[PDB]
Parts: sequence; structure tokens; C-alpha cells
Amino acid sequence: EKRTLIAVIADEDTTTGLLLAGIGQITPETQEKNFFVYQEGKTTKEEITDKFNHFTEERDDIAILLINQHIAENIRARVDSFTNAFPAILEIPSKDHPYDPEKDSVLKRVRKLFG
Amino acid sequence: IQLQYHSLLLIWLLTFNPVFANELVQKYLSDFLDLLKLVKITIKEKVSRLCISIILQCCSTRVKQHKKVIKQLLLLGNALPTVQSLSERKYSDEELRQDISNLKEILENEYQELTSFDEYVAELDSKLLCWSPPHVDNGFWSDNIDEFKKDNYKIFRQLIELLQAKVRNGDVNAKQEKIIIQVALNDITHVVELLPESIDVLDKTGGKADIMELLNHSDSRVKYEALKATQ
Repeated sequence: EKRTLIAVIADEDTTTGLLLAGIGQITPETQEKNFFVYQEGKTTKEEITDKFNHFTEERDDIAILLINQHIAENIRARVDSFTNAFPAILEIPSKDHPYDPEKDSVLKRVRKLFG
Repeated sequence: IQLQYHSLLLIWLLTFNPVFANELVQKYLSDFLDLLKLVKITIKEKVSRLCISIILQCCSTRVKQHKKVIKQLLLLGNALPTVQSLSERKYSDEELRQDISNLKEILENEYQELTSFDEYVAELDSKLLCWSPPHVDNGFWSDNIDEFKKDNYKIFRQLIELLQAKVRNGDVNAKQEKIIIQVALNDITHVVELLPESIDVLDKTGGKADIMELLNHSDSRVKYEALKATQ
């Protein structure tokens, strides 16, 4: 296999728990952990975009991005400008914020053509 | 109630002529939704009927630029949600009911081709408020950053004049003055954050001096937005 890793940009309630019970958080020979804590009001938005680039372009093993809406709304331009296939960025709701099916990039594209 | 009914009758009589309504839209545009709000609060059947009739006359096809005026009214004054509520609401005035239904149809037609850009243009025309629609979220602003500037800041020179007027009012402590001082500086900071080329035009036009004066002294919101402008 060529590309298998799962990557999660989510608060501690998601990346640390839930899927982490069966998904893990560390790479076979890396310490990056393919995740970002994203402390509320602590992690920089520029640093958030840097981590998005890290897990989408800088390293190849990541098969999927699983990103919370909190970063996505502030990272809107970066994720909207990303048009590749392999990382398959996937937006998720977090905390109280629901899906909001009129915001995320992929579903925006789908409504753009053909419905 | 009698005074309000008389005022509504006078407004309707004046607005029966399309030219009068079109001219008033350029000076009393906010009054277009103010009358609708007064009717919505007003419980009198006849007064509400008169107010709805006046509103519909303002949107009458005879009135010059009827489509654009109706769209702007629906987008800004919430005339479309108000008409939806009126349709949901019930009244015994058959004439008032018909007038409200016609106003609702006009609002629906106006909103079928509506956009927040009209609200942004109206706010830029006002330039005497504290907050603007684009501050709601990062969605519309994503385009609005290059909307007022016309991709080159050329169309934004009107925004520059609006900010200059808001800064002239900023030296005073009036509630509208402080609101404008905050809003113009916040919009300037939002626009400058992307494509800083136009910032030079703002910088040459006194942008740095305006930011310094906003945070000079005797200001709370003016400095609160000059901090973002200079950051």
C-alpha cells in the first residue's frame, strides 16, 4: 500500500478520544502525530494553516484529513484553494457547531455543479 | 393612532405618484422599511392597510427603478421576512390583507435576485453606523474585500470619502459619531488585510494619519478599530 494514514485536526474531545481509541495518533517513525491540539484561542491561525499544509502537502503518507469546523472557518481560503485528490479533506462538526451544509468546500463544489 | 393614520394617509397620497416615490427612495430609503415596521407594530386594521398600500406603491412598477428599489428594500429592511410574517399573521381587514399579500409578492420578487452586496453598498452610503453586514462572518467578506475596491481600490474611493466623513464625525462624542469611527476603521482594516496595494492609496490619502487620529484620545471605538487598522 502507498498511502494509509488518517489525520485529525480537532480539539482534544475528538483527536485524543473517540476515533483515537482505534485510530491511534502516532506514525511508525515520526513524532508529528498527524494532529494538532488547536487550543481554543491559543493556536495561531497562521500556525493552523501551516499545520494544514504540513498534513496535506509536506508529507505524503496522510490518506485523509479530518478537520473540525473551528479551524476550517478561519482556514476557509486555504482549504477552498486546495483542489488535489489524495488527502481527501473532510470537514466535521465539533462541540456545539453543527455540519452547516452551506460552508464546506466539497459540498460547495457539488452544489456549484450540477446540484 | 389618529396622527399615525393621518401620516400614513399623507405618505400614501404623496407616494401614489411614481415619480414622488422614486425621488423619496433617494432621500428616505430607510423610511421605506420604517413605514413597514410601523405597520407591523401598529394593530389598527386601517392604519396597517394604509401603510402596506404605501409600501406597495413605493414598489409599484410605475416607480422608476422599481425592481432595484424593491430588491434593496427586501435585502436591508427585512421586508421579505416581515411580509412572510404578515402572511402567517391574520387580520380582518380584507383590503389590508390584499395589500399585505401584494407587498409579500413584491418582496419575494425582489429577493429572488437579492444579494448582500446591495446591503454593503447601502451601508457604505450611510457611513454613520457601528457595525455592517459583512462583519457577520468570513463568508461574504471573502469576496467583499475585492468588491468595494473593484480589484484596484478604485471603486473604494467612495469608501475613502465615507471614512473621511466618519473620521470628521469621530472627533465628536455622538453615539453615531463613535459608531462610524469604529465601523469605518474596522472596514478599512478588513480591506487592507488582503491585497495591501490599495493600502498605499489609503496611506497616501491620510490612512496613517486617520488611524493615529482615531486612537489619538477621547475615543473608545475609534481607537478600538485603529488598533486593528495599525495591526
